[PDB]
Amino acid sequence: SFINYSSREINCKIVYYGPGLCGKTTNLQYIYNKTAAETKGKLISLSTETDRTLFFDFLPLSLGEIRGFKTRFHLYTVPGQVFYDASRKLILKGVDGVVFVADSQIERMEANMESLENLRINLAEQGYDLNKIPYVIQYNKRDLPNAVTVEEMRKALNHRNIPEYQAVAPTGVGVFDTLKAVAKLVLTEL
Ligand SMILES: Nc1nc2c(ncn2[C@@H]2O[C@H](COP(=O)(O)OP(=O)(O)OP(O)(O)=S)[C@@H](O)[C@H]2O)c(=O)[nH]1
Ligand SMILES: [Mg+2]
Repeated sequence: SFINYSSREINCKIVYYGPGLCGKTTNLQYIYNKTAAETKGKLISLSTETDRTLFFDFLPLSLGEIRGFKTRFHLYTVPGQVFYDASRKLILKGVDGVVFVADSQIERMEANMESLENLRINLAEQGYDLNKIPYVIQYNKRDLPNAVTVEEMRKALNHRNIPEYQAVAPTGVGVFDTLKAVAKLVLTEL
């Protein structure tokens, strides 16, 4: 994290982790679209010609005030696709909370597994334990006809019972509720 007693502001880093085309940038775009122009910064998206995230998406939220503190939440999304691992692992610099965006398509349940595993590897290499970090999981793409059932998707991705939220990113369903969950967890009085 980062406290600023003299400035009276709190800064936290949240990272959306997930395989390719699983909806991280979509989460952030929807968030930016429905946030008052007063409490949000510009949405930066280091993307390629194809619209896939090339380094990261970054979105600040000058959100409300804690016990008088300013509170600023820094949303990040990684490149996700496999061959950008080099860059992906960099986004977890001073990560304070994680959101795992799982693609609920059946074809990409394997890639979901691989991406969660890459997540654990990269956090450990960064000096973080996935079970120790505040982290939430999202089951994106709940609008598809053959989207894997929520239960059978938890069995494969959520053995430890961390908060799960079903979402349809483009529409925004589940998006802000996911962000709220991650934020409430990140706010550590411990
Ligand atoms: N069917 C369905 N498609 C979705 C949903 N959310 C996002 N998509 C689509 O999937 C594609 C991937 O979205 P995108 O936002 O680029 O994912 P990403 O995680 O940022 O992809 P990357 O950065 O790892 S490469 C987009 O074309 C988007 O429209 C959803 O909830 N349901
Ligand atoms: Mg993206």
